[PDB]
Amino acid sequence: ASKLPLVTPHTQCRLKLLKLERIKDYLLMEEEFIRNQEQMKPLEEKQEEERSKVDDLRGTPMSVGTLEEIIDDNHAIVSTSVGSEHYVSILSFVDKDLLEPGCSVLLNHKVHAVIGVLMDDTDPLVTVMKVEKAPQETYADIGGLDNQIQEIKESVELPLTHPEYYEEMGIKPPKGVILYGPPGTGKTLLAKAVANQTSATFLRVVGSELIQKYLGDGPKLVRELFRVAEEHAPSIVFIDEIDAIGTKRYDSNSGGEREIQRTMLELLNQLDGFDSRGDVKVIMATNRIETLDPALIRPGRIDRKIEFPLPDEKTKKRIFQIHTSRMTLADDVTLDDLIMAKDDLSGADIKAICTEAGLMALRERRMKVTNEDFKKSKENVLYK
Amino acid sequence: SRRYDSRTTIFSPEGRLYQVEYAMEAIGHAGTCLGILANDGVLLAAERRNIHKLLDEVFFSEKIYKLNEDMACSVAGITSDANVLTNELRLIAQRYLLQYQEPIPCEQLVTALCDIKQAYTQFGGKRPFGVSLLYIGWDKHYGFQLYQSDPSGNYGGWKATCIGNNSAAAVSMLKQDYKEGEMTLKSALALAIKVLNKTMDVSKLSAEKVEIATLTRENGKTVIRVLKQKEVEQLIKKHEEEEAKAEREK
Ligand SMILES: Nc1ncnc2c1ncn2[C@@H]1O[C@H](COP(=O)(O)OP(=O)(O)OP(=O)(O)O)[C@@H](O)[C@H]1O
Ligand SMILES: [Mg+2]
Repeated sequence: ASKLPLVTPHTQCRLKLLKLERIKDYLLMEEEFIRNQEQMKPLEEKQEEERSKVDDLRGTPMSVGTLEEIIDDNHAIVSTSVGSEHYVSILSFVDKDLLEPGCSVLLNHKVHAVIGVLMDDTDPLVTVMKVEKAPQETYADIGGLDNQIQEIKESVELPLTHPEYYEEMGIKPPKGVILYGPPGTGKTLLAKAVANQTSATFLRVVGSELIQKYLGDGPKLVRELFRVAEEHAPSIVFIDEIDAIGTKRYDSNSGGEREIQRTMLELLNQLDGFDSRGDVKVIMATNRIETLDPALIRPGRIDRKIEFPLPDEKTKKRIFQIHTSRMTLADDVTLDDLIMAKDDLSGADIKAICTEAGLMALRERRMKVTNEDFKKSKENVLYK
Repeated sequence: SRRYDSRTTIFSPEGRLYQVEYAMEAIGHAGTCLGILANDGVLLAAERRNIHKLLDEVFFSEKIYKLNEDMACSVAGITSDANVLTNELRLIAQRYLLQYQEPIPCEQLVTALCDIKQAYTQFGGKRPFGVSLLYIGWDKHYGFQLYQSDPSGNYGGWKATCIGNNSAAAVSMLKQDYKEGEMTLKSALALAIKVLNKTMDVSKLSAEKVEIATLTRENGKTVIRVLKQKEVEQLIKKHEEEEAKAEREK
């Protein structure tokens, strides 16, 4: 376990041979070094003798406790599960480093003395807000954008994969990335390919669900959220639809906008706090970019501002080609009549038409998709 | 005092402004109108909104307004707003006629109105009009003409246009059924009865629920005739016959 971190010749050399031969002699020295201790000091088994001596110290009714202070000379005040706290002492098999206020520990039944500490059963919300797997396909699924994708790899992926380029430059990566445009323009869709691509611990949160009914529960949820993001790894925090904190008012919130405000203040701390931040990236996305506070949008808090335009028609045919790739297209159709049907159709619109047309074929048990499928299909999708 | 000022004139930080877009938002509701021509004559079809059983049903029209002796308009939007606009451009035609002793080119009339409508959008701190309208008329220069106003203050030359509640859905079939110069003023009639049949969510095509105006050129007349409700329903059932065989043969 972490015996020798050096690998640097990386060849067939007498260097890499003599490494092990040295460490060979040291590990044999450890073997026959400890071998004499039981040869001339049997006196025990030492594999379970001292171990069950510890387990003969500690009783089987192991009560579960929680720290609240520390006095260094192995005694402290520890809170009971009832609440009536004590002033017990602490053992020598307690390996006194994992002791923080509020931690779960192991106590005696009788004198309630601090026997051991307890590993904490994670947290329900960490898994809830924690994204497990890659959602879907890569960046090749998107099509048409091809410029800001270089922007997203630029601020996000390239800092991860090539931390040589910033160092030869004498520079750090940009901090904050924001995404804005018309709705249905693939804003979340790009983040799915990011969540495909990355190996970092990924988090995703809607801007709508920040708001609470309890006072300060929002900002508390923020503080523990950034706690979770920082405590894990090179992490990617995504926020969708952050305008919804400013647009809609809900009567579940006891406070009005002057609690929403305080929520945005605590978040505004967590972007640009004086504390050492660490390796957490921030991707934001919405459609109403003009509405929120520009104080969150200052450089220092967000560096990169990324608009998503409406698709041009030669990109539209590409998006049709993507959403018609694996499907049994009957050759009755022409996609170019389908392009100019709406002047300002989204990429959600194309897939809506395609999938709904597949629903129309599955009404008639068919396998291929004909022209009138699209004819009545856009009647269903667009006009209502 | 300036606290009470609403600034109905300035731009948005995205460059546009919101007030006339609220107006053109409102013009999508409360009315259904269309016009069509390809030949001698031009037709207007307007769907009547108030269909309560206790109406005296007078004044010869609802959204149809004879402007000159050879041109007329069908209106859409807020009626009370429109009434000032109607007689407003009406004596502008009359001051043209007084000025030159001649009827007016329909297009240059429309421009002159759209200046005035454009002015409130431009300054004055003034609530504009949520009113858009069509234009039928005849001249010596181009004969039968068709134009379309916008509450923004710009206009458009067309031949056949609906500004209904389902206006683009109508337009989708309008560019699915037409012919340039050949849709005579019965073929465009039966086409139109299909169009209002389509965007009419109320089916069965109540003849009293619609209004249709005609503008033909008779030699020194330019006959503008709103046809009575004795001949709507024969065109209605005339559509109903061909739709039954037309469906049935498929
Ligand atoms: N350029 C595109 N190519 C392929 N599919 C697209 C494109 N744009 C949008 N889509 C389809 O539209 C759907 C909606 O994507 P997404 O939700 O990312 O857009 P959005 O702008 O984030 O939507 P919203 O504004 O509702 O958050 C996606 O599942 C995607 O398949
Ligand atoms: Mg989305």
